[PDB]
Amino acid sequence: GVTTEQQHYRDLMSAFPTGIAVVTSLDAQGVPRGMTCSSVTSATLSPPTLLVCLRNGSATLDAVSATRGFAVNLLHDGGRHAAEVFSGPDPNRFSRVQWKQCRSGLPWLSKDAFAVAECRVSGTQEVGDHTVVFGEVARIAQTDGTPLLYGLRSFAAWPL
Amino acid sequence: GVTTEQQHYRDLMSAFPTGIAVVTSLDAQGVPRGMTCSSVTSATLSPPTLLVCLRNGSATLDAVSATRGFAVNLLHDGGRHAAEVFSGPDPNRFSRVQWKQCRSGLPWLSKDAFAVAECRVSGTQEVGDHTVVFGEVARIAQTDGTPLLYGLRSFAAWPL
Ligand SMILES: Cc1cc2nc3c(=O)[nH]c(=O)nc-3n(C[C@H](O)[C@H](O)[C@H](O)COP(=O)(O)OP(=O)(O)OC[C@H]3O[C@@H](n4cnc5c(N)ncnc54)[C@H](O)[C@@H]3O)c2cc1C
Ligand SMILES: Cc1cc2nc3c(=O)[nH]c(=O)nc-3n(C[C@H](O)[C@H](O)[C@H](O)COP(=O)(O)OP(=O)(O)OC[C@H]3O[C@@H](n4cnc5c(N)ncnc54)[C@H](O)[C@@H]3O)c2cc1C
Ligand SMILES: Cc1cc2nc3c(=O)[nH]c(=O)nc-3n(C[C@H](O)[C@H](O)[C@H](O)COP(=O)(O)OP(=O)(O)OC[C@H]3O[C@@H](n4cnc5c(N)ncnc54)[C@H](O)[C@@H]3O)c2cc1C
Ligand SMILES: Cc1cc2nc3c(=O)[nH]c(=O)nc-3n(C[C@H](O)[C@H](O)[C@H](O)COP(=O)(O)OP(=O)(O)OC[C@H]3O[C@@H](n4cnc5c(N)ncnc54)[C@H](O)[C@@H]3O)c2cc1C
Repeated sequence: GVTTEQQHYRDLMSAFPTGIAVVTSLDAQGVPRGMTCSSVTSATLSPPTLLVCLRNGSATLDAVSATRGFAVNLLHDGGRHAAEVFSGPDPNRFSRVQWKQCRSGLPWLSKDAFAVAECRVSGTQEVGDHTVVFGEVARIAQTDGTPLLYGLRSFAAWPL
Repeated sequence: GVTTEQQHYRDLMSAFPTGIAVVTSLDAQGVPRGMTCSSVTSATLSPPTLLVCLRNGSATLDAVSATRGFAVNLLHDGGRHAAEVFSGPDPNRFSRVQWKQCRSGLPWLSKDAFAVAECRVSGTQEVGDHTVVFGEVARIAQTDGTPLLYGLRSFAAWPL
C-alpha cells in the first residue's frame, strides 16, 4: 500500500528527458485546439499506434474526443517559442504560430515542427484526472530536423 | 521485418528522443528479468502513476504480469553498456551488469542507474502485440546524474 510522495515522483519524471510535440485537433465548433505534450509514446507497429496522455477537462482532450483524431507535431530545436505558447496562458495560440490544415483539417505547425503524424483515436483509458489516448497513425509527413528536448526542468536540443 | 508503412512510423518515432530505463522484475520462479525501455511516460499524479509499453510474450512482460511489480531504473550517461545488454539477444543479462536486489526483491541496476522507482501494476491494456502497463509508484530513490538518451538511432548524454 506504500505510495511515494507527489514531489518525489515529479523529481523522478523530470529526469526522464523527452522530445516535445504540439498535439492538435479541432473542437466541435471547428476551432483549432492544441497543447504542448511530452507524453508521446510508441505503443505498437501492428498497426502503427502511439499514445498521448492528456488532462481531463483540457481543451485539447475535448477536441480530440469530438473529432476522434489528432495531429502530433514534433518540434524541431527552433520550436521553443511554440512550445511555450502551447503550454502557457496566451489566448489564440494559433495566431502566434504559423499553421496550415492537413487534408483532414487537422492543424499542422508548418514552421516549428519537422514531422506531423495524423492519428485516428482508436481507444482511450482514463487514469485519475488524465486520459491515455491511443492514436492509430494514418499519415506522416517528415523532414530533416534536430529535435527539441525538455528535461530537468529545461529546454535543450538533441546534441548530435 | 517491417512493412514500408511500419518503417515510416519507425522513422517518425526515432525522431522523438527519450531517456532510457531498464524495467526489471522477478519472474514467477524468482529469476530476474528485464529490458531496455524508452516507453516510460507519466499518467497521473494522484496517486503517482507512470506507464510503460512492453512486448507481448517478452520475458519481462511475463514477469511483470506474474508478480504485478516492476522497477524502473533510469540510466545515467555511464549506462550505455547496460542499455545494450538489456536490449540484446543474450538472456544472460544479469551476469553482465552489477546489480543488487531491493528489499522487495526487485532488481536495481546500482552501478548504471541514477534513479530507481518501484511500482505496483495497477492495470494493463493490450494494444496490438504490446501491453501498456500502469505502475503506481511505491518507492523512489534518486541521486544526481546526467541522463542517458536515445534518439535518431544513437545514444547520447543529456547536454545540460
Ligand atoms: C514540456 C511540457 C510538456 C507537457 N506535456 C503535457 C502532456 O503530455 N499532457 C498534458 O495534459 N499536459 C502537458 N503539458 C501541459 C499543457 O501543455 C498545458 O496544460 C496546456 O495549457 C494545455 O492546453 P489546452 O488548451 O489543452 O488546455 P486548457 O488548460 O483547457 O486551456 C485552454 C486555453 O486557456 C488558456 N490557458 C492555458 N493555461 C491556462 C491557465 N493556467 N489558466 C487559464 N487559461 C489558461 C490557453 O489559451 C489554452 O489554450 C505540458 C507542458 C509542458 C511545458
Ligand atoms: C503527462 C503530463 C501531464 C500533465 N498534466 C498537467 C495537468 O493536468 N495540469 C497542468 O497544469 N499541467 C500539466 N502538465 C504540465 C506539468 O505540470 C509541468 O508544468 C510540465 O510537465 C513541465 O514541468 P517540469 O518538468 O519543468 O517540472 P515538474 O512540474 O516538476 O514535472 C516533472 C514531470 O512530472 C510529470 N508531471 C508533472 N505534472 C504532472 C501532472 N499534472 N500529471 C502527470 N504527470 C505530471 C511530468 O512527467 C513532468 O515532466 C502535465 C505534463 C505532463 C508531461
Ligand atoms: C514501445 C517499443 C516497443 C518495442 N517492441 C519491440 C518488439 O516487439 N521487438 C523487438 O525486437 N524490439 C522492440 N523494440 C525495440 C525497437 O525495435 C528498436 O530496436 C529500439 O527501439 C531502437 O530502435 P531505433 O530507434 O534505433 O530504430 P528503429 O528500429 O527505426 O525504431 C525507431 C522507433 O520506432 C519505435 N518502434 C520500433 N519498433 C517498435 C515496435 N516493435 N513496437 C513499437 N514501437 C516500435 C520506437 O519508438 C523506436 O525508437 C521496441 C521499442 C519500443 C520503444
Ligand atoms: C533504446 C531501446 C528502447 C527500447 N524500448 C522498448 C520498450 O519500450 N518496450 C519494448 O517492449 N521493447 C523495447 N526495447 C526492446 C527490448 O529492450 C528488447 O526487445 C529486450 O531484449 C527485451 O528483453 P526481454 O528479456 O524482456 O525479452 P525477450 O525478447 O523475451 O528475450 C531476450 C532474449 O532472451 C531470450 N530469452 C528470453 N527468455 C528466455 C529464457 N527463459 N530462457 C532463455 N532465453 C530466453 C530470447 O529468446 C531473446 O534472445 C527497446 C530497445 C532499445 C534499444
